[PDB]
Amino acid sequence: GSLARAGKVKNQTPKVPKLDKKKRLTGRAKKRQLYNRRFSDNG
Amino acid sequence: DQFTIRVKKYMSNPLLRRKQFALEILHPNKGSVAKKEVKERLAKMYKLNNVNTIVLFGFKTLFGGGRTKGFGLIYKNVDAVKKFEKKYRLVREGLIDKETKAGRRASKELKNRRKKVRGT
Amino acid sequence: PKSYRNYSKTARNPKRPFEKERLDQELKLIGEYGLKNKREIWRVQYLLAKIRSAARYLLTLDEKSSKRIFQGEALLRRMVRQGLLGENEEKLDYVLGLTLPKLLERRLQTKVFKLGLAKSVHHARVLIRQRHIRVGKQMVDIPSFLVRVDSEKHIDFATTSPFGGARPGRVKRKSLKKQKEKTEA
Amino acid sequence: GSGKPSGLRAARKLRIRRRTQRWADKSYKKSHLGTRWKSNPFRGSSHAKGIVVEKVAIEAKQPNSAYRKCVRVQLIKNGKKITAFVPGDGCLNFIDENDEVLVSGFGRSGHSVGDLPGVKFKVVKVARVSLLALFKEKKEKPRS
RNA sequence: CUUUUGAUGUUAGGGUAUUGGCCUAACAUGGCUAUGACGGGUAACGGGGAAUUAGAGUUCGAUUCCGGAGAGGGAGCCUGAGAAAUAGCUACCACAUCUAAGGAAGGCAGCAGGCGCGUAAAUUACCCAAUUCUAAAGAAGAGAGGUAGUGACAAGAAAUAACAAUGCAAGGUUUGUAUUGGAAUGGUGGGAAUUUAAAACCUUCCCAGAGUAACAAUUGGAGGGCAAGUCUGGUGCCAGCAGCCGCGGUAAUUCCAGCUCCAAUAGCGUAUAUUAAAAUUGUUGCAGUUAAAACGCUCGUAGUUGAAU
Ligand SMILES: [Mg+2]
Ligand SMILES: [Mg+2]
Ligand SMILES: [Mg+2]
Ligand SMILES: [Mg+2]
Ligand SMILES: [Mg+2]
Ligand SMILES: [Mg+2]
Ligand SMILES: [Mg+2]
Ligand SMILES: [Mg+2]
Ligand SMILES: [Mg+2]
Ligand SMILES: [Mg+2]
Ligand SMILES: [Mg+2]
Ligand SMILES: [Mg+2]
Ligand SMILES: [Mg+2]
Ligand SMILES: [Mg+2]
Ligand SMILES: [Mg+2]
Ligand SMILES: [Mg+2]
Ligand SMILES: [Mg+2]
Ligand SMILES: [Mg+2]
Ligand SMILES: [Mg+2]
Ligand SMILES: [Mg+2]
Ligand SMILES: [Mg+2]
Ligand SMILES: [Mg+2]
Ligand SMILES: [Mg+2]
Ligand SMILES: [Mg+2]
Repeated sequence: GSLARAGKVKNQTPKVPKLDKKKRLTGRAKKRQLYNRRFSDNG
Repeated sequence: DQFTIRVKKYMSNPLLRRKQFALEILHPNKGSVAKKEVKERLAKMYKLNNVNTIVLFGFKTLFGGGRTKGFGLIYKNVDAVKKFEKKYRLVREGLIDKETKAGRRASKELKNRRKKVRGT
Repeated sequence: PKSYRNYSKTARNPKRPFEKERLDQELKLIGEYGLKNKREIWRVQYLLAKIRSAARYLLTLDEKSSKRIFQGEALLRRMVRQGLLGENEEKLDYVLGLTLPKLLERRLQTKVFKLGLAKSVHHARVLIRQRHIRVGKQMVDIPSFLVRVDSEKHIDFATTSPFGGARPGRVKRKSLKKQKEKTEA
Repeated sequence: GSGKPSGLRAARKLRIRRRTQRWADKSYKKSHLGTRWKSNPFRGSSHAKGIVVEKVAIEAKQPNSAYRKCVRVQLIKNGKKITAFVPGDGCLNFIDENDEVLVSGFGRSGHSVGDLPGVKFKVVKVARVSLLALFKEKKEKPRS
């Protein structure tokens, strides 16, 4: 059959590049943020 | 200059000709003191006319500064030091130096001896 | 040969990794006591858990069995030292009743937060890492450090901190001072 | 009665029955028969290196409808021919018709996986570059 | 099964450092075995131990110590207190180096290093300073040993902010979160102090030294199992994913993307094996009318079990 179709869909899809984001928090800070989102003010 | 040396497990030893001790240098705030000053202090403490019967080693400065442990060795006279200190320590002190490049191509040379009536 | 310097795992993983309730609890703990991972929590659990196991074992033996009296007593003493029990609750049935909060309380960062020093838990942690804080003579820059009740009172800003009396001594404050001087001249 | 003997001096019977019966356990048999080393391409190993012999399609199990892209490869170790499914949206063409492929299991010991009929192997490196890396593409490009 | 070829024993010897079929001679006909002899297999060196277990257990143990064995393969010797030695020797076999072709030497399962094999593994480093050994025994040697180098095998600790103002938010005034802005600090760079056999690290101090603190966190997921989207486009039983069930036949919460979220996080995936999960090997602790499973039936040896006193 067809090995011609191998890599169809990916090729078809339009390359939208990532974009700038606010450099994420990491470790402790991130955890703190998560906590805040979940329990503290919303609770 | 604001640094006390407290001298711990001090041990006279007349089998050798030395006093051993552990040696803690309290120097709160102003961190690290060079060996020379310590030696001088030691000399002052123990009358000890000449500075270079003192051998210091193993000065670890401990986490946070402020304190600093070591090992003091103090010999009777320089002759004694010469006799039973290992050469490296002596060299470090500054009593001697042989900068002899024996190497371990010495070993190679040694094994290149097959039949000897050899200067060569 | 190999070295003989033997080493050991301080923390076991969960078992069931996406149980909701447990996860939530862990998160809460993290929030309260300013911890970096679930790993810290796990480590503390392990620490607690060993002790608990020991206690359980001791309880399986009867009183005035030598082992029970000696080892059990030792355990109790250790707990007391750690600041886990104190006066009222020193009977070996009580050392089972320890939970994670009891242990986390005695972390250095938590202690710092309690005893003024910093506005927050997070703040306290950063202070500890940034070479301030001392626990009786010795500086300490690990927030995990389980403070023993013998050395709880002897906690403050270290001798060599900017805010323990030893110059602004920073990249920041010093720089600012320099700038000011330049402006003046 | 229990079925088993529960005598104090019964141990011989108890051991012996267990020893014979263990072999009914499929998993145990798989572990402890010697045919493992004989009748297995990887010959008791995690991965294996095989040069490719044929880029080939394999039609899936009846309910699902796809032609899954496999690679019939020859193990250098063993001289064994095996089909290895290649992952990725378009990762058959990332390999050459003769490339030194490094192929792993599929996840189920020998047993075959998912839609595929009797392909027990997952190519996961070509010319020493990681298939996954190539798929991502931001990481790497196939050297040749 | 073992026994002409010592198998089992007795006698006498020979031999050994000594006991012994260890070997010889002579004489018995023994010895082992269903409590598995004798074979076969082991991807087997043994043990101390390792992993994993509530408790049992199951697997692993080439590998820090002890023991055994071997120095390409067998065999044979010399020396010596001790070797059937291998950086001793003799011989053959199998590899293989130099040679002026006559001969000659050679043995990394020492340390590095190289090729090969491979899924799969580091420097032709520095030193005897420590630990030890050997010696004509401080003073010499030691790839034994140690020190660095490579090292995401594992193991431990731990950054990637914090804080305060207003602005905005919600809650019964406080927490939370967008502007500003002074404090904190490692990292990184350079000096020292020390460290060390000499350096390098560690720690230590002094100069340098963050705001997009570009000093930029990843990995794998978001239908269920299972924490997290019926968010946006692309594809259209194709490509693909999917450990399993399943998703895809133009609304795909499953493909390909982007965004957002979730987990664990300087780690996180995949594979093969293994333990637990497995009371799915069941001694504890399974099941056998119908789910796999009571021998057609009885007798019966070993086996297991055996009234009370
Ligand atoms: Mg400082
Ligand atoms: Mg005879
Ligand atoms: Mg073997
Ligand atoms: Mg072993
Ligand atoms: Mg082997
Ligand atoms: Mg060899
Ligand atoms: Mg030999
Ligand atoms: Mg050799
Ligand atoms: Mg030979
Ligand atoms: Mg080698
Ligand atoms: Mg490796
Ligand atoms: Mg020595
Ligand atoms: Mg070595
Ligand atoms: Mg869910
Ligand atoms: Mg997968
Ligand atoms: Mg869509
Ligand atoms: Mg997606
Ligand atoms: Mg199991
Ligand atoms: Mg169980
Ligand atoms: Mg069953
Ligand atoms: Mg039936
Ligand atoms: Mg019947
Ligand atoms: Mg009977
Ligand atoms: Mg009875």
